[PDB]
Amino acid sequence: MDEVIVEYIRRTVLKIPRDEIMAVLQKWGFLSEAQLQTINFRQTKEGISHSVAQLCEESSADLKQAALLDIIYNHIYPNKRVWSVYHMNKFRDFKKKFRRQIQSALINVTINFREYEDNAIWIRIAWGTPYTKPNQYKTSYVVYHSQTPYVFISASVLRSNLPLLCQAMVVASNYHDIHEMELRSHCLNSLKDIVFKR
Amino acid sequence: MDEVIVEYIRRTVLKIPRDEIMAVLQKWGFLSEAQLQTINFRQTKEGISHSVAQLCEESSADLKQAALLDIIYNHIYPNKRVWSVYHMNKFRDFKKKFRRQIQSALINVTINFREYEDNAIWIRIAWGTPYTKPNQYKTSYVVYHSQTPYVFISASVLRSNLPLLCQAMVVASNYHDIHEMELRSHCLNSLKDIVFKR
Amino acid sequence: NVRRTKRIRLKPLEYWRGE
Amino acid sequence: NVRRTKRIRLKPLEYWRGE
Amino acid sequence: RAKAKTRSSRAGLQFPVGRVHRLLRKGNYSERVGAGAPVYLAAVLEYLTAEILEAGNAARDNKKTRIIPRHLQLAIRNDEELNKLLGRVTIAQGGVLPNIQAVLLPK
Amino acid sequence: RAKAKTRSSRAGLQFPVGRVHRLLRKGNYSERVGAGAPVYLAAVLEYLTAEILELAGNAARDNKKTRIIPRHLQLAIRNDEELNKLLGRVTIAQGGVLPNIQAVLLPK
Amino acid sequence: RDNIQGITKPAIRRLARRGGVKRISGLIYEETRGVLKVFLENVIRDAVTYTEHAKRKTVTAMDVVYALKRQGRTLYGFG
Amino acid sequence: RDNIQGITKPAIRRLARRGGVKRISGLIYEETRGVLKVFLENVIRDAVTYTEHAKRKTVTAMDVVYALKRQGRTLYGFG
Amino acid sequence: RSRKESYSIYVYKVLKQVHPDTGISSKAMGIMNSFVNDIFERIAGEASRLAHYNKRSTITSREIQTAVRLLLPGELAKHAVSEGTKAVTKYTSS
Amino acid sequence: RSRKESYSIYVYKVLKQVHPDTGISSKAMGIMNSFVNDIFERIAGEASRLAHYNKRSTITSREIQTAVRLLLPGELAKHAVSEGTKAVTKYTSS
Amino acid sequence: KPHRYRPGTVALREIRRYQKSTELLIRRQPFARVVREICLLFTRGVDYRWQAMALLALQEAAEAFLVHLLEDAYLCSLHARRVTLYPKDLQLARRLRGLQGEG
Amino acid sequence: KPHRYRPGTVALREIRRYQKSTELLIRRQPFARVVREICLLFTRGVDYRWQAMALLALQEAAEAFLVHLLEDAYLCSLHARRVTLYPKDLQLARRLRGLQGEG
DNA sequence: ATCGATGTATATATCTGACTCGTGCCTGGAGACTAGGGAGTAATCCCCTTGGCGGTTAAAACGCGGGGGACAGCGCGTACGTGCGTTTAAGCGGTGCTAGAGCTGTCTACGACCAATTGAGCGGCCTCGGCACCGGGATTCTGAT
DNA sequence: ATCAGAATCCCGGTGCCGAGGCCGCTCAATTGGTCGTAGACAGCTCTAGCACCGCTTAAACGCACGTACGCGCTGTCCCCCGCGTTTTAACCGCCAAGGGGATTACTCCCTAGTCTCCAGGCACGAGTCAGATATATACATCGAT
Repeated sequence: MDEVIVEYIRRTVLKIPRDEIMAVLQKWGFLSEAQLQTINFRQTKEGISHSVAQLCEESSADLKQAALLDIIYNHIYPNKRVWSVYHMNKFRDFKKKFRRQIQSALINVTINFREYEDNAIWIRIAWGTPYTKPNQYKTSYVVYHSQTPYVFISASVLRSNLPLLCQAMVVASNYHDIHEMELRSHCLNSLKDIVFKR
Repeated sequence: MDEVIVEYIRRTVLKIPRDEIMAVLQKWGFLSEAQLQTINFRQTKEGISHSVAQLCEESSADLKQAALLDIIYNHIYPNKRVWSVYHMNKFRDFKKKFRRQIQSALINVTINFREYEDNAIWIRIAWGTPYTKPNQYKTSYVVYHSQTPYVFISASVLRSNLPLLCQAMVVASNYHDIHEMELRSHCLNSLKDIVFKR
Repeated sequence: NVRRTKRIRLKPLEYWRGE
Repeated sequence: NVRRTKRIRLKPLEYWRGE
Repeated sequence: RAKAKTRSSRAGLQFPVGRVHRLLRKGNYSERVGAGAPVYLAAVLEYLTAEILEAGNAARDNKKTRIIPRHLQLAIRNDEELNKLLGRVTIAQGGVLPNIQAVLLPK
Repeated sequence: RAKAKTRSSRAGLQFPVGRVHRLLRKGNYSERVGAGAPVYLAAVLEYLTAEILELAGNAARDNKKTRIIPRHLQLAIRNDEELNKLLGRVTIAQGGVLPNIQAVLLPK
Repeated sequence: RDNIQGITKPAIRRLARRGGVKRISGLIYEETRGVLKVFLENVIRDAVTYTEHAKRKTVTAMDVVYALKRQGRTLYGFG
Repeated sequence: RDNIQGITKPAIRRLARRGGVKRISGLIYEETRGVLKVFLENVIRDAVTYTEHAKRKTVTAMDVVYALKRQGRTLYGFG
Repeated sequence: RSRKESYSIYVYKVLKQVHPDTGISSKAMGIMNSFVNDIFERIAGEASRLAHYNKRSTITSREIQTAVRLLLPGELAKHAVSEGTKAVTKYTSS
Repeated sequence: RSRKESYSIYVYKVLKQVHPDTGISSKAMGIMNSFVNDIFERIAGEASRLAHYNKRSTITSREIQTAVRLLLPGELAKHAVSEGTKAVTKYTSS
Repeated sequence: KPHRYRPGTVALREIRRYQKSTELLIRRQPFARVVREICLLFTRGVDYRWQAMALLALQEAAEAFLVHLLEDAYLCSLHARRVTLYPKDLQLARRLRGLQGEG
Repeated sequence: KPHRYRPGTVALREIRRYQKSTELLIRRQPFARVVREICLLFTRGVDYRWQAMALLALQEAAEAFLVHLLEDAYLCSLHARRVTLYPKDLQLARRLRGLQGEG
């Protein structure tokens, strides 16, 4: 609740190369540049981790900024996880309507969104049973251009949630059916427009 | 009286220069020289002592030759003591009456004798109580010549036996009066020649 | 008086039944 | 075959009372 | 030539740093000691010794300005997170805690 | 050049000596490790390993098998005071306990 | 569904039976769970301290044998 | 004559009356001398080994702490 | 005419920072000397086998940090590591 | 994968010395692989402590002898001396 | 009529069946769950994986601690001349170990 | 008509008098004789000098161990619903320490 | 002491699957030869340990009396054991699959190391006052009123 | 409950030795710079750990029966505690003396160190027979009778 969120921030910033951290915090912007002025970059990365950990502990961080850090880490490093594309079959309240069918039977789950301007929603979803807290390390993601009838999904190792997530995307969108395309890879930007431009 | 003996031989051989070892051993003459021919002397003095200790163990000396090692080590090195001289006034029977008259108040006492041609007898006395076993490291020595009223005494740290020692020395001899001269020195032969001359 | 550490100098705090 | 080293293979030899 | 100063006062600690840096390699604990581990180790010893001496709470009850090892034993046996560190280590001229059971005392 | 004679065969020792000498240099137990110490230490480990395995075999034949499982090692370490006192602070992986019923649990 | 009561009652029964216990009381089924819990809290802290030092993210069998050896019981037979 | 009965019949009573003991049997005065002598054997058997190792003939107070550490009980105040 | 060094002066200096009006005898100096040359030995003899496990040939500050988080029991460690870290940051000022 | 040296062959050779007709399981090889490193680490730790008391900067074959008579309880340890002596002379005569 | 033994006379065959057995006596799934529960407490939320031989290691050490605890407490209960075990007996054998169980 | 106390109530004054003080309870002479005896039992006859501080060290650690033994055995005997002590209870408190008392 | 009911050690198949022995191959032993340097070994020296001795005296020895706890026997009631019918999840194989352990390169800060200060810490030294003993009254428990 | 009767303590007092400085002093930190190099960081791979998925069955859960052990109650009796006295070695000075740590100089052996090999130990692979079931039973054991 309190050590866990700074812990998640620390783990996620820990997997970032050393010369880009002041980049992504500049995209994060939770702590100001005045707090950022104590980062002793010329030591090893775990010292950077502890320094930004005590910094975000000072300003009383919470899960919204941590998940924002995660999704900017996806926005700048999408080539880590494996992406599979689904296809549907026949927007301002899409944000509010997608967080309805998720908490239908899987109650204690956290969801977040961020918006790209090409109607591409980046969706963060960290799965969890209604018995315990959801685990922020097994986090799955869905990017979706609302103009196209195609969607890219990196679902994590928590299986038996891909059908619930795709059916929630079906019922939340104005479509009727979904299909798992047989192609998938972990290099997203190459397959980003591979469904188009044929 | 079982393995204290070999340890006594070891700790007394240990108090010798490393270079005079073959000399004192060939003067000793308990072990055969063929048994001496298998001992390295480039070892530590501990190791030389330990090897000749096992040699003495396998040849099974009980008590006599160890006391010979004691009195011979003093016969080469008498200036490792402090020697007093007692002036007195009015050898087989001598040592016999001495053994019978030193077992008077103290019983379990070890006595040994070394006769020389200059009337000199060296008596080694390993002291002890009627309760305690006779100790081999609190020894006393008597150097006596049967033509002088002077006797030499290694005054041990087992004092209050030297009155009994000098009384049984006088009564064991053909004399009546005992007296201590005031001079003592840690060089035996100095007092020896200044009392043989004067 | 420069140190005065922040702790709880409490008890032997027995184990073997609880706490 | 030269093993079975020369020791005294003995009892439990319980402590706590002497022995 | 410059105006020298110790490592300890440059680190603001009372326990020496040259001494621990001499012991930490010439006691054969590694063939290499970093430049920071002696500073840290002096800090840990400083905190532990202050944690013991803050003893002085026990010395108020005895009204003695010296500290004698009875006070030290009544501190260390009666403070848990320093008891367990020194749980199987005793102290010369020690004495025990004043300790009677419950069944022993009469009505 | 010279003969390829191992340092173990200059003692008749079934444990290596160069391994022990490398472990005593590199493991940082001193600055210098003298040449007699690995010669001594390989013999001590040879003696201890034989002392375990002999009683292990005596436990093995008394259950009519041939391969020694850890149960014989537990039943042959904790059955002699000259070794049980050495290994009082060691548990054995899947060792079991000695056949141990107390005094007055039995009927009558 | 309580995740500490996995060490169930006949398991503790047979575990006393291995030690040579004839009859066990009805309240041992809490106290032995308590001491099992405090033993694991005194071991796994050291094991994850070993691995968290080594910047690893799983705990090897070496990194719990080392925690046991420092704790006061070596365990042979794990490399 | 006898050397073990120096630990006398009220001295063991003095030790028990230090350790919170209200009443002692009449057999402890003989039985605890066994434990005291076993402990003294297991300390001096290392103390003389240490001071025999350094080729000395005294038993320095460092080589009693350095044996009591090998037993399992370090004794402070004799560095 | 040969010197056997001590920690008596440092114990006496750190006594001023906790109790400015108190004294310590010679035997209390013995306790608080043998305590330090036990606990420093215990921490270093832990950190040595700890850095020998991971094949690193050094002992950095980090291995002492793992040694004090492992060795000291409980919440006391939770402050001591803090008392290390602030200390070593003072060694990166000057 | 690269190189993880062990004591697997040597215990096999000493078993075939002692017993012609006893096999030995892999778990037993694990037990006799941890036992050898444990005993060797204890004896060498005592050797280092004895080096550090008497101020000498080495571990000679004399300093192992005090550790081996120290650790092993009584009637066992003496035999180890009459192994190692019977070992070391056979080195130095050759 | 059915046949029942005297009580206790099952338990002795249980002992002589169990001291010969070198199996594990705690089942793998519940012990794996209870050892994964504590890593959430001790590592500030983030879970750590377990190399499945180290589960066998803790599954061994829990027995190596607990069967000696229970055997010694039963011995101390036998000192009180009563045939069954009690929490007082476990507390007493939990007590007379100094700090060596926790240090 | 003299004054005789209750039997037992001298012990409480003795306990509260002895738990305060830091004196030793074994005189230096008989303990010195019983410790100089053992060197003739271990060193093959040769006497070793005892430096006169190390005698105080054995004199300290022997009491600091033996009073732990006696106190823990009294705790065991108090557990047995009897207020006195016995050789069975010193036996029990010696046994439930494993090899930690012996190394 | 039976005999009925019940585990079980014994024993012939069988079907493994962990040995174990084969096999190149290297990377760690091993000769060969310095060198410097640490330890052996005489050699002296002062310190402190043992040895007595006298003489106090405060503990030991013993004893003796009486009483308060240990033990023994006995009721009684329950909380245990024990099977039994159930039911549930542990463990069985099997499939992904993937996070993440390991393994190479390759730097680059950084710690070993060598020298010159040079003062911080150490061995005597010496006051002095905090504390080790009386002591006398002034209290707190306590055993039988 | 009270009241003498003991322990104790505490306010005051005196003597003394061990702390707290003090002071010379010297050897070990420290500055300053050089240089290999240990490991930090980045990148790649493959492998074992996790999440399911079904299944199937052996153990876990509850329950009814019932008994025997733990506990309370006498009781009794005898072993140990508490003085009283009376012996006796522990202790405190005190002398001494010499054995032996503890230092110092000097001098070899010997072990770290660097090549130069080069082959014992090791990581893969195949053929296993030593166990692991599995009937079954022949025989031991429990317990009524």
